Amino acid sequence: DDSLEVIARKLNREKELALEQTCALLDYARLQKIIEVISKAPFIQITGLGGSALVGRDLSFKLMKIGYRVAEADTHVQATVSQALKKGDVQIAISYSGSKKEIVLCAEAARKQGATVIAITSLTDSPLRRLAHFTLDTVSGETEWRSSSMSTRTAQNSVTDLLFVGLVQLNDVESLKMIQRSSELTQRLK
Amino acid sequence: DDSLEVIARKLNREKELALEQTCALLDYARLQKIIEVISKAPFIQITGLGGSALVGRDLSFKLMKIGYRVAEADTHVQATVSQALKKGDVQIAISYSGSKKEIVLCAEAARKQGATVIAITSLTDSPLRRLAHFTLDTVSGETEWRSSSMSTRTAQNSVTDLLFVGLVQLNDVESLKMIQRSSELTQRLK
Amino acid sequence: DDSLEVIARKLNREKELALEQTCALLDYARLQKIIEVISKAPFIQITGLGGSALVGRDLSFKLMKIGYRVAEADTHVQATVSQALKKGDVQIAISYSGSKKEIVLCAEAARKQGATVIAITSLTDSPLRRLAHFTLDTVSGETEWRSSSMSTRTAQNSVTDLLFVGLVQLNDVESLKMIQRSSELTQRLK
Amino acid sequence: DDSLEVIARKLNREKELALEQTCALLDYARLQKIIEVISKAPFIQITGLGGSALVGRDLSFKLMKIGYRVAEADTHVQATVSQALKKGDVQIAISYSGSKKEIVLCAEAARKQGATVIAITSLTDSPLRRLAHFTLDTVSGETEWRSSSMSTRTAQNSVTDLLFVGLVQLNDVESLKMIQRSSELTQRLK
Ligand SMILES: CC(=O)N[C@@H]1[C@@H](O)[C@H](O)[C@@H](COP(=O)(O)O)O[C@H]1O
Ligand SMILES: CC(=O)N[C@@H]1[C@@H](O)[C@H](O)[C@@H](COP(=O)(O)O)O[C@H]1O
Ligand SMILES: CC(=O)N[C@@H]1[C@@H](O)[C@H](O)[C@@H](COP(=O)(O)O)O[C@H]1O
Ligand SMILES: CC(=O)N[C@@H]1[C@@H](O)[C@H](O)[C@@H](COP(=O)(O)O)O[C@H]1O
Repeated sequence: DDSLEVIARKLNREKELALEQTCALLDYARLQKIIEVISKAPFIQITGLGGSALVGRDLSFKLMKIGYRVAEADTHVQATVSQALKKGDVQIAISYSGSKKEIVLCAEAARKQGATVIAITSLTDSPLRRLAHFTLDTVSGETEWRSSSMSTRTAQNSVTDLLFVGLVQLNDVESLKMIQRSSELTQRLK
Repeated sequence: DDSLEVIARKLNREKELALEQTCALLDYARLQKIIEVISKAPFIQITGLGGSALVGRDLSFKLMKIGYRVAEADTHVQATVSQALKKGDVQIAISYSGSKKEIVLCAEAARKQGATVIAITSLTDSPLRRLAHFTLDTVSGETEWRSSSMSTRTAQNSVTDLLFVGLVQLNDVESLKMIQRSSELTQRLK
Repeated sequence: DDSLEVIARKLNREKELALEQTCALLDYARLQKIIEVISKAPFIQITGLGGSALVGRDLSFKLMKIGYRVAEADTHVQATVSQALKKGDVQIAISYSGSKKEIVLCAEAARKQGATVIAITSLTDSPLRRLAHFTLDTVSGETEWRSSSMSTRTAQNSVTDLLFVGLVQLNDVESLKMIQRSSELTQRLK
Repeated sequence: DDSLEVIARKLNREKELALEQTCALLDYARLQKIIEVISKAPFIQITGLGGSALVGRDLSFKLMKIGYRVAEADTHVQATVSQALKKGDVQIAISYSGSKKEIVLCAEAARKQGATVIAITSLTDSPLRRLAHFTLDTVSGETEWRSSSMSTRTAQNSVTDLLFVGLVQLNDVESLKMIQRSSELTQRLK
């Protein structure tokens, strides 16, 4: 039986397991240090391709709203941003495989300029994991072929979402003020 | 206690409940009809803003890969696409509130041209729900303020992901061929 | 003297010469045939990177408004679209160098699927020019280093703009109706 | 006669006149002050919709390459960035009409936060011109209906291109270093 109800139930379980297996790997002490490193960044570049780029943009929209300076989709433009990073800036490199040439190149360029590279990647030995100062692991679990990318994205978002909440915690008043101003402005477009 | 471990556990539960409550509302017979309507569309426009736009782009990348003609982010460009739709085309309008003026306007324009409007929206009585030919419900559950948008996105993706798998089912051989050709091409960029 | 007034005068002359030298190469009989090929395309993909991608998006917004089905920035997504093109579809490949691996790969994939490839590229012997069924030449002229990309873009837009006007000519009534509907809709967002 | 050769000749003249009439309005002393204000900005947001957004992105890619921190297309995201600007940051608001509600709202929000607003807009009395600290004028000239948007874009790019060259002048060594690093990186993707 391959009914839509069976598919929905199986996919929700696949996503639950990706959330569980990804969370199980977290080093929470080290995650807090990563959050503080991001909070001090004068500029943050989030890199990625495909679904990983969308995960990165989803985080970027929230970071922008709460006041971070965040760099877009074009891989060659991304390379130009990476070479312009400076000491204290942060690159968040989102790549499940950790082996996309464009993302590896941007991580190499950012590190060479003295920026801090934080990789969000699968639990595998990749060029990106070898370049990053810190790596946060994303595990999709054993997925069915039709839903591999969706469960991967679920795992990736579980990490970026936690980064966002941790950043809100460090600057709660300003975050609340900026959320309120943002809501007031967009409500004027109704 | 507001430790990162507590936050992660609570957020994963919030997401599990959003998946559960969204799936519980599905009419699976009607979902199959919606999937078949999409499968016959000569052109599909996916509309949305903010996080809903990212959910839509995530679905769009997968639909493009398996051969669908899919329309981008600019709300005024979206309006120009909506007025150019024709009978048989489909608009998938993704808006949790269902009350963003730009999205409502695009749905009105698409319907006027004879296109089919499928809304993906919260369980509320909105202008978008009143304009759509079919509505699929997305329920975030009762969320904490720091994670409301993330659990909403989880619920939205649960619906779009099911649409994707249902579309693969209807054209499995061609979908597999296109996935293979796509993988071969992108591997050449390694 | 490197005053802003001198810079502005020199840049305007550089752009005038790029328009002139690009127009001088046009084969107008062959351009009309290219326009008719585009007008018959059930689906059009416009590929490019960097500034060439922006030139392509500028054309795409206008084509969408007048009713064409047009495919975005992600180079790996572009590859997935190219492999899904069919006989009768058109790829407009915009690349000044004609040697960006991603664009060459997409042109190869489109041609393999039977689609028609129209290259918009510099007057040089490139892999893209060798793959295209038709090539339209864009000449920047001899540019100063600070403005090379701007004069290149001016030349590229001179070709795409002519394609747009030629397409309006072939379907003038429908184009006017769609422009009016588009204007009416966007004015409602004022 | 409405041949493609006649169209091309007329469009090139229309563009030449837009460059001429836009340049004729420049106050070069005030332009130099605007360039210096931009050069000191810790963060620059470029706003716009439609073709104006593409003009802004074209400038943004160049500014990013030479080291500026630059904010994207979503109008509601743009609003969230505008409310997060600070004293010393710059908003470059590109809108020919100067009356798009989204752009006016972002300019109001940026000014309220103490940021400097530079408008690039038509020679008309608009809400945006009334909000901006500095306005640079873009004149399309008297255009034919089929090419109004293209000549407008030509005029807009003439202003942004001059801003870019002026910024290169103020930091020539660093600009050259960053151009070289950028070229070396992207050549590795060949
Ligand atoms: C046809 C294909 O496989 N496209 C893939 C796409 O699915 C994938 O999301 C993207 C990014 O991958 P990553 O997370 O860096 O490992 O890389 C593209 O190449
Ligand atoms: C500052 C704010 O509230 N921005 C919101 C953004 O969070 C939200 O994702 C976007 C779309 O909303 P919808 O799903 O259509 O109800 O609408 C914007 O206005
Ligand atoms: C640092 C650099 O050179 N970036 C370039 C960018 O300027 C250029 O617009 C883009 C596309 O080039 P093309 O028109 O295909 O020859 O390719 C990037 O690599
Ligand atoms: C159907 C239509 O008119 N779309 C327009 C588009 O052509 C235009 O580029 C965009 C921005 O205008 P602006 O430069 O701010 O005056 O505003 C949209 O509404």
